[PDB]
Amino acid sequence: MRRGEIWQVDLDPARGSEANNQRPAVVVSNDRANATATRLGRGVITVVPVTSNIAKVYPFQVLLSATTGLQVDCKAQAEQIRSIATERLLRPIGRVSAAELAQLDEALKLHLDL
Amino acid sequence: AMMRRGEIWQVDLDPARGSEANNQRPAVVVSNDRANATATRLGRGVITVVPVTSNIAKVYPFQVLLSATTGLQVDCKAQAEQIRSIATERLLRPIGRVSAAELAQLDEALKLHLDL
RNA sequence: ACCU
Repeated sequence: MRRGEIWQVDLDPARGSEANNQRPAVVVSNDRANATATRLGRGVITVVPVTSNIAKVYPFQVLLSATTGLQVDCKAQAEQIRSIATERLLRPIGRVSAAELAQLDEALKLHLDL
Repeated sequence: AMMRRGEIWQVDLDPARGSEANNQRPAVVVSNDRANATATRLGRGVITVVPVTSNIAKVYPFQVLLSATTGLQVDCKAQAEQIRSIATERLLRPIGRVSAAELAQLDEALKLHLDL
């Protein structure tokens, strides 16, 4: 997996307002860590869960447009950031645009006070 | 009980799969204090933490050595690569607080891990 | 999904 790619991930079981079920997520961990996790068969990668509920788009969230990829308009929730074992990766879906990824970088900086 | 950035809490990470950090262990709050304040006020929602381990054999650039001289009983390292948002109900107990210097390091460790 |  690579940073910017959209993957179907298994987030269950989730507690409280943690994003649940099997849903798309954007890889945001750097590619050196991603490359290290793949071949070794261990380690974690970091992803940003995605939701179809787009009634509100907070500044720490990024609107993703449906393309081949996501079938409906969605928003990436940087506040839902989560490091997961690679075995949670189910399906490759596609990748966000460079514009969407650049926005996600800013959303992550904002959320993590970086 | 307000959780603040830089503070250390006993968090419940179970159940975990694969190489995911597990069990009930210390973690450093790294989400901004606006989100944090909102989370306590509403009694729900997610805040973001960085898990901590006592296995300090090697400290990677995306990891930060935390001195016991923290609330932590022994020397530990914060694993920015294990960062995850958690529901407030996973917050069990406040433990302590990292120094301003250690937190700055953690910010740098977060930037490196997340390519920011 | 829900909450922000």
